[PDB]
Amino acid sequence: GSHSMRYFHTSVSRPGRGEPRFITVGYVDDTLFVRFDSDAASPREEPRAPWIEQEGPEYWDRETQICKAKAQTDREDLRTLLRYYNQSEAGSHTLQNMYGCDVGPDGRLLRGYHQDAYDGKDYIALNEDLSSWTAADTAAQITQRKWEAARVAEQLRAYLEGECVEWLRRYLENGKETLQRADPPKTHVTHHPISDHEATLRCWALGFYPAEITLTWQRDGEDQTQDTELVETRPAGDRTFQKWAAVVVPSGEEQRYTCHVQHEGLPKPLTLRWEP
Amino acid sequence: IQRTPKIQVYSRHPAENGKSNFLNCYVSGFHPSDIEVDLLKNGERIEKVEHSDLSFSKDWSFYLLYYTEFTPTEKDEYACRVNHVTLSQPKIVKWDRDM
Amino acid sequence: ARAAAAAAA
Repeated sequence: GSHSMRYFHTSVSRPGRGEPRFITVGYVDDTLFVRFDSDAASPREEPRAPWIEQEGPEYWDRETQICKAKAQTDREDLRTLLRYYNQSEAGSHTLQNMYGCDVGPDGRLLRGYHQDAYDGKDYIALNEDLSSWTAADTAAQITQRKWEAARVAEQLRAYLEGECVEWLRRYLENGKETLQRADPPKTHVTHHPISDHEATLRCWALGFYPAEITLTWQRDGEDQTQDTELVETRPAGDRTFQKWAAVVVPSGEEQRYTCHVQHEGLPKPLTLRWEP
Repeated sequence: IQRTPKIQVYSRHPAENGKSNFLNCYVSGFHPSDIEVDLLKNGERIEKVEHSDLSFSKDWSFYLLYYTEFTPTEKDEYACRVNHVTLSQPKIVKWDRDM
Repeated sequence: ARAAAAAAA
């Protein structure tokens, strides 16, 4: 909504090679701030953003205990699911979980999430009401009944309405100067001749934060929808993102084309042209 | 389900021959997570390469950034090589400074 | 800060 916090988790069984590998990372908006990898020497949750490092030793200890506890629960859950789906112990399997909260500018919960997937397909998810479940097949329906009986939705709901939101606002204030500042895209158009008769115009949006952005190409003000090649937004590797859009045009027609950029870091949507 | 990786090879800053920069290989949309990625210079595997920790998108497919510091020249050829269960042979995507 | 709840499938 206005801001968000998310935790991602992946356990992968490794039959004939070792205990399942467990990896989890947390984000506030599009900023990574913590990671835990069970394959790390003496595994501990570690800081990955500047503003979280001020948390004290009890924070790092409790977060590490939660991670090792989730790594164990997933191992058991991997065993359970082999039974629910009647699979062999010799095959590798993946369990994924994402939960977190979005808050509005009031700083209250807008939406909470808690969902899981087995082997890359939906398994069971907490609905928006933070009260009922959507199970994706009959094995997940076993889980659903057990989780209804054990009143699990209620515990997650208390967390997502409380602790989730409270520490997000904490992270937002402590990391205010980076997380509450939108970095607008640096834009420009390049021109790449294909032959003597045609060329590609590529509209670049670089160094921006957050990741969300709209890039479009228009010819004499009309949208070149089915003709633009639009790559997926990608990390520059310095916590900002990059994106480009391209269109191939007839030589001599270049100046009829316009690139239009929307990003919340921009006061108004940009229009740019190749300035030869 | 299994999904083949999308791959983008690109630098942190606009390439300027002689100027230090970072070579990035971003792999996304894949499943399972097990993947092998190398950054190649003139066909040879660059040895000290870093990567983010495994994360995934709303549709559960994985993404990973791999990167290394480099100084582009006119001559040196750079590429990213990806191996994954969906690929019968490794995919080599060449770095184009225009992309 | 992570949820401490440990639930099992």
